[PDB]
Amino acid sequence: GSHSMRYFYTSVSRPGRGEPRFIAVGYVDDTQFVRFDSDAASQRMEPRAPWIEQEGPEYWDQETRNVKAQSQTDRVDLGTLRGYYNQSEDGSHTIQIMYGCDVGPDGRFLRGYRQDAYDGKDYIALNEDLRSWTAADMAAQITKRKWEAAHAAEQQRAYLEGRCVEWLRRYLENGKETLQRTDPPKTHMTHHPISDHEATLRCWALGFYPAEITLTWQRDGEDQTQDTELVETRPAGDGTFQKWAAVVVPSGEEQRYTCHVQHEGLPKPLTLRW
Amino acid sequence: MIQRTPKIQVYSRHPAENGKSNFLNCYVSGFHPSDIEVDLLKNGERIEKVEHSDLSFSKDWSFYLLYYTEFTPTEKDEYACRVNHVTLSQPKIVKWDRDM
Amino acid sequence: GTSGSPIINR
Ligand SMILES: [K+]
Repeated sequence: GSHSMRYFYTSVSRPGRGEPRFIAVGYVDDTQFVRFDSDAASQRMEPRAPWIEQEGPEYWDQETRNVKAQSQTDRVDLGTLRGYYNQSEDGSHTIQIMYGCDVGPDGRFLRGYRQDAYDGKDYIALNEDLRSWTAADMAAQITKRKWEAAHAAEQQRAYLEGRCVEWLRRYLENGKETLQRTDPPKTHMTHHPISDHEATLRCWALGFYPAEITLTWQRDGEDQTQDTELVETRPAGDGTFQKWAAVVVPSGEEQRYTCHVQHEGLPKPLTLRW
Repeated sequence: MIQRTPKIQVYSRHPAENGKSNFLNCYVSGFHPSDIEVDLLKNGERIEKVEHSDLSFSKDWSFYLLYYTEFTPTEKDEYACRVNHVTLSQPKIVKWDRDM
Repeated sequence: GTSGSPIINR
């Protein structure tokens, strides 16, 4: 179906503790494929998925160059930004960049992204048109004017509409068995009585891919959102995800409740009953 | 400045079965800044050789990490997770429950 | 693959 490639950069200034720490991570959908850490011994972009391991040294050379160039720009920008907000050398600060593109089932460009954040708060973002910028504050307005004069949006659009989608095509072909997979969830149910008249009914969804799942509780057919607890979709650590949904039910009425699991990897939605 | 408390989740890769080899996971998320101390505990003692995922973040710039170690669960042994951040006054300990 | 150029200062 529709796919996405995304990159997440983090630059953290460490005063007195040397130079800023730069961490870069690359994703194709919910699969982390590349990494870079300024603290690691390698000082190279490293593979984190089997399908990217087939890339030659010319790929790793270019990726390392790009990522180090941004780490160096962030090193200077950290200084510039503390002059903007008039902050001391004393404090530790954070620069975060998110960028990428979404493709349709045809493998053609849909939408592109580029957004920056200083100290967790939105700084500057490239608009949907990929031609204009949105500055979140007065400091960001200076960056906006600089980026407007330098025609930064044209260069970003050229990547997001161009090279970004072309890499995604290459990645989707080279990792078809992994990226185009639809792992269905391993469902099971647990019952734990809290009181003599109340009980917790918990429904599990394990080892599924992609991360997109829908867990819903129903009482005799009617939807149930009252007394329902949900956990954030968590990684299993093997490239699959986990999620559970619980409901507090009156003792003896456990058979009335049904859990409905909705996932891409399922031919039809599952119905679980205690 | 943006300061966000980490959300902690202690769990296993596969459903817990005594004597069988598994992975103890600790998923810290929703936090800001990135500077975090996450340790996995076996009966209050720090587990050595605990690996972690590469630092990544959410659409709202909140960081997330997965700390993991290979372990074999037993009825006797108590597993937990010690997490510390600037938002936490003292290390927060979340016990591992076989059904959470 | 990552973005090479621009990489312009803030
Ligand atoms: K603390």
